[PDB]
Amino acid sequence: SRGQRMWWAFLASSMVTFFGGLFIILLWRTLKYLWTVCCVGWMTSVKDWAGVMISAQTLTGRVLVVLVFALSIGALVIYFIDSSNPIESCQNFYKDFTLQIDMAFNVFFLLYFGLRFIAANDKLWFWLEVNSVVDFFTVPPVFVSVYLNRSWLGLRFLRALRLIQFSEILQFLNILKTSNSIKLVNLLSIFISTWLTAAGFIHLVENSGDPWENFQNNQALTYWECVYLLMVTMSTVGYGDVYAKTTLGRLFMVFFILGGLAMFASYVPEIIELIGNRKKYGGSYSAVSGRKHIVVCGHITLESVSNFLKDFLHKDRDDVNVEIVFLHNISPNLELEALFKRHFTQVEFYQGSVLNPHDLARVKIESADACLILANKYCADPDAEDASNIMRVISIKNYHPKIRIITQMLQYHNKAHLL
Amino acid sequence: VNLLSIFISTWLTAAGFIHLVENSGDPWENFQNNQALTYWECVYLLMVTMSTVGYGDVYAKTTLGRLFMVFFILGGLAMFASYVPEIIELIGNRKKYGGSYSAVSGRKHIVVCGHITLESVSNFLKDFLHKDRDDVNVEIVFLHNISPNLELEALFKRHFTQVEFYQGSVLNPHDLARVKIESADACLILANKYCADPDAEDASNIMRVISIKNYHPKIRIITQMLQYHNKAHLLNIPSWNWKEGDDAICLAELKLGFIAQSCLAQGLSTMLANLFSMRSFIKIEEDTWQKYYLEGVSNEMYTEYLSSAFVGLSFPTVCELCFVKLKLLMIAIESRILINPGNHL
Amino acid sequence: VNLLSIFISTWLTAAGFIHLVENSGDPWENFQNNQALTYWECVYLLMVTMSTVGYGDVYAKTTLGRLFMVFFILGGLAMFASYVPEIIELIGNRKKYGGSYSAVSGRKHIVVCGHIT
Amino acid sequence: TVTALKAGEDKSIRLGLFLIISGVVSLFIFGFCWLSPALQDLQATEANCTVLSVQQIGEVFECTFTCGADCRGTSQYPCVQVYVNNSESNSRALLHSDEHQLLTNPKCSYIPPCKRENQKNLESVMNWQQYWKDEIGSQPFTCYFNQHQRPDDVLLHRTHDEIVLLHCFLWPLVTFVVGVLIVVLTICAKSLAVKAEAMK
Amino acid sequence: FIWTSGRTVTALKAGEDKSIRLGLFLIISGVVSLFIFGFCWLSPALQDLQATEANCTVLSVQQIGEVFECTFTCGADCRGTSQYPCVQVYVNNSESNSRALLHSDEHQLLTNPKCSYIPPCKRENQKNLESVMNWQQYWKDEIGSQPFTCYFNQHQRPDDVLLHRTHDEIVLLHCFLWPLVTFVVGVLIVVLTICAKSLAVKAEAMK
Ligand SMILES: CC(C)CCC[C@@H](C)[C@H]1CC[C@H]2[C@@H]3CC=C4C[C@@H](O)CC[C@]4(C)[C@H]3CC[C@]12C
Ligand SMILES: CC(C)CCC[C@@H](C)[C@H]1CC[C@H]2[C@@H]3CC=C4C[C@@H](O)CC[C@]4(C)[C@H]3CC[C@]12C
Ligand SMILES: [Ca+2]
Ligand SMILES: [K+]
Ligand SMILES: [K+]
Ligand SMILES: [K+]
Ligand SMILES: [Mg+2]
Ligand SMILES: [Mg+2]
Repeated sequence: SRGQRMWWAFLASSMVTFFGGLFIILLWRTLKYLWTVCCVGWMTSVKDWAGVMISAQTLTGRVLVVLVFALSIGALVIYFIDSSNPIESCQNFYKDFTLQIDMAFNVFFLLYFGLRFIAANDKLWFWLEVNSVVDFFTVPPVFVSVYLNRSWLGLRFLRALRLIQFSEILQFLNILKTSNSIKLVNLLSIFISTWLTAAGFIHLVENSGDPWENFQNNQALTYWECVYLLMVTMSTVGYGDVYAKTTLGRLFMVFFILGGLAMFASYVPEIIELIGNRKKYGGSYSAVSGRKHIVVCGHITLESVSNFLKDFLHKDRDDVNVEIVFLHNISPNLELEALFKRHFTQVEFYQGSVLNPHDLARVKIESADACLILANKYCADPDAEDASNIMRVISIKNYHPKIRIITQMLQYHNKAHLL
Repeated sequence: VNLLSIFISTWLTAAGFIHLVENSGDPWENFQNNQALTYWECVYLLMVTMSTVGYGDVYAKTTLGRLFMVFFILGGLAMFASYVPEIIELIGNRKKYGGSYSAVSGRKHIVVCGHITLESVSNFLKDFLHKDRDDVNVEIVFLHNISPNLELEALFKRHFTQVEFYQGSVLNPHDLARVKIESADACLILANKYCADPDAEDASNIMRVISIKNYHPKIRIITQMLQYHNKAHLLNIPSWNWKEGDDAICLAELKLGFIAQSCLAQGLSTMLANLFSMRSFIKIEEDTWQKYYLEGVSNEMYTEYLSSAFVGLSFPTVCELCFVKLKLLMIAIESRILINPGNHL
Repeated sequence: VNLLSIFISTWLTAAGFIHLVENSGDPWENFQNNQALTYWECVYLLMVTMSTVGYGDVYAKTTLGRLFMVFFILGGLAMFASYVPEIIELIGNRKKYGGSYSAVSGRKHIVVCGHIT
Repeated sequence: TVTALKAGEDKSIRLGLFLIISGVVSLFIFGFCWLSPALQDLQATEANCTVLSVQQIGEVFECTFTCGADCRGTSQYPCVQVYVNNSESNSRALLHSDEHQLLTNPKCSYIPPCKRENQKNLESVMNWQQYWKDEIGSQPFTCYFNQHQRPDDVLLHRTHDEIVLLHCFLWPLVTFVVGVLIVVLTICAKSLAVKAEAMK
Repeated sequence: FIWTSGRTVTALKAGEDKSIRLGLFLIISGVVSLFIFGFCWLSPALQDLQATEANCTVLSVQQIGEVFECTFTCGADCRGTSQYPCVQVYVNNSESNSRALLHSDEHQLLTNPKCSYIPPCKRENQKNLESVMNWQQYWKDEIGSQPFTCYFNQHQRPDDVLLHRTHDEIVLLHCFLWPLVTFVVGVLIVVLTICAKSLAVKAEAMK
């Protein structure tokens, strides 16, 4: 049944659902109060149960939000599959298995919207939440699709806005906890969601031309060609192999250039900064049979290490097979990393603290021949330096009583505390 | 409005000059090299140039036009790269924790303020929402002037149905009204124990209590105090009434008192501190000092009323009955606050 | 030397991957959509992309190639915009007032120091 | 006071104002987009018109057929030209049927529905021509003309339908009216709720 | 540039946790490349597998009396644009039972659907002429012969017919085999690494 269009019925079902509901809410606020001028409770137990389902508090609730995560990806994949097909067409509900799956997912999203609506404190705040708006623009038009036995690739692209709730779901599930990891998932979700949603709007607008131009100036771009176009625009590369040709499309690209450039230039440096900070001097020392080692700590600095290695590895000594292991809480600079590369077979460095028994275990203190503690001779306060080196020795002796310790002390009265 | 006006005005004016110059070609070329661009096509061209995207679907073809585009590239790029970040920075800073608390019938709430921090809130919620308590329907409302970081926002998401946070100041009566202090069951003021100056911290917490009592005289206040001499200033407030539950938990008094009582009986400071911490019975199978310690740690101190079948009985008999057959360690005290009274009174 | 090595290595390696992928087309397309780009033409393309100039005289035409260019745009722009300012900052800080005074016969000189303002 | 409902109600004002602004802005955007098309169509006169000569120029133009999914199919068809009387010029002018035809090839009076077979586009142009070839001296057409810009071209049809024009200006106005109702009902709720709260 | 430029513990734990990062990256890359090849092959696989297979017989043949141009290559940078005869062939099929144009392979249809064949293009017009004659004299005699087996598409190409498929199933199979192998290898790396971590602590306690 070609030669007839129905796009307005799909769009009207969303507009009438959102605004119609909103007015019911408001009219209810104007009638309840007006009646009083003219003329633990059971409800709360249902609201408590719904709130306890909406968060991952119970086994049931944690199964529900895992389905919300999985079906948000599934419903977006159904839109990617559909984006390759004509902008409006007929398809029988008993023949096309994708529309059956799209029904099962949207019935689940209706029930999840119902639980959210029940759990909410203020229904008007809830009705104007982004997650509620995405449901009015994506749930009703699927029920119209099945009723009319037809499809329109209308506002379907708004499904990509469900990815914004993934950081909330993973926080409910007790998976995200660390501040950097929550930031990272927030930035990735907002970046990917905005990009895929904006690519869907320009897709729709370029494939269905300017109404005044009698729709004659449309351009046959695929969805993936629109995703590529927006990346080439956000990054400011702007090849012009593909670009928006319609007036509505050029219009949208002006607002996307004002918002999306600032989004890319802010987010991409920060997502790259939250990744790949891999600690180079983690890991631990492995001892080898017949070869002893010593642990060196305290004032580890380029001049202190290079002076120490000149006296320790001197050729006037005998066959010194002793391996030297440095433990220091600050990462070495490029000069000190280069000094360690010049001693590749006899020096190892591990980042960590002498005050932590895990780091003392990583450096194998229980098998070290001795521990050496270097002092800052030129410190501003000898008492704070000596008190710090006293701390180091009580930490090393607490982890292993029998290790030999060699230490510099600045002031003689602090040496009496030591013994 | 200054940035928006200068940006839009410059863009539309510069689009008009390139429009005129491209539609009326180079005079030397006898005007033959003109290009039929609309005004909106010139507006689009300048946006694609300012942003540095530069598609080259449309570009200036005349020499006068290319000339102008060189000066527009020198001025307009710096204008876009300076103005667009700043116009976006002046918009959309929407305060997330404005708004106010709505109370519900039959459910009370408390207001928590002072030193609100991730460790302080997570320690407070572990003792307050413990399962060794009874059906605690009490909602917890935090009032703090600093926006919570991502970790503390995540801690509030884990308590979605029993904790609410509102940004504001305890010294502002509008913010006390937003948090519904006139209907709160109590207000709790947490102190910074590790502050650089105890007198400035205590003087700040004194300010908080005079503000809360000024807005509503009858609210119960519970507060930490660091130094004992600042606790004496506290009870000179006219509506502070420790006879009806205004509680100053003085850390110097209780600390040095715990230590003092440990001079009469060693380890008493340990069991007193364990009786107020909420803790379940941890089970350990290995014969260790820990298995017998953890059994003791499972206890807390609780208050209850007694009268049916215990009115007029002797205090020892009453202790024997509920220790021997109700299997609970009986009344250490109590009529008034009398510790272990004996056979009389 | 770290910044120069990582920059040059990444650029030449990424140019080699796009070379291979554009010269041997999309498998689904039965390899028919390949483009005859030389290796040096791929090196030039990646520099024009990293810098964000993006002339579009040459660009990736295959789907695998466009795919790779999306991930190269996400990684390589941040690499260029971070590394090129810093490599230029580590070079050419030549001390202008090093060197020394040369005295001339029959002409004396004085040295002035301390609070020079 | 302040009230709990203030946040939702002030957000409802921001939405109602955004819809008022978007209604007015989209009215200006469609205004400039339709300005040149609406003038270029509505400046054309409507006239009584009669055929006065017909011929093929003895030369062929090419159309492009599509198979569906990626075809070019460039194929020849006969160029037939038709001349017609009109009430303004009262003189020889070339009939082009629809505007699109004129824009794509103004030297011919018709373009056939392009097809994979030259024979089908030949007989289609013959089957079309044998109509206008006999309409010599018939009862008038009603037809469209543009003396200010196209003194030698004539059209059987309009350049756009008034329905798509009407919809482009209806929905901006509806958007503005919906925005005004949201602002009015929200301000009414805010200002009436405080009267009910004082009267309770 | 963009945006005005810049503004116990054990020793083996490091290698084993890196082995987990690799195994997870291969699981993710397996699933992601499965979706990428899924969308890339979706339109080709439907457009080929929707075509019917039919018994087919030649019913007319002719040259249209006009020539198209092909391009020969010498190897290394040649254009060689050269004319060849346009021969067209019409064939019976079981679905339409009516006149439709034979195009042999899909490529031919896509490059010139007005002719039934394109010769291997050559530097000599005479060789592409005699090649089309040598091809035509086969289908010219196959009138009323034993049926071909041939391919048709009633939903989209009701007047075009093919002798060959649009792709071979081997290249399709390889595009979906190696994503699955990548995923399986990633799972084995994760399992063997977790097995090594969790068994080494049992051996260390039992020593
Ligand atoms: C809550 C949602 C589902 C209701 C929103 C209102 C929607 C459903 C209304 C508004 C316009 C209506 C459509 C307009 C007219 C037609 C054409 C008719 O041949 C089939 C029904 C159909 C398609 C109507 C179905 C119901 C409809 C789509
Ligand atoms: C489903 C759509 C169409 C409307 C939803 C039902 C609306 C009209 C009714 C049903 C329940 C009502 C809500 C229930 C109670 C409250 C809490 C109060 O503090 C604000 C008003 C508010 C939020 C009511 C507003 C009107 C209301 C939301
Ligand atoms: Ca207990
Ligand atoms: K370009
Ligand atoms: K740029
Ligand atoms: K460019
Ligand atoms: Mg070693
Ligand atoms: Mg609450």
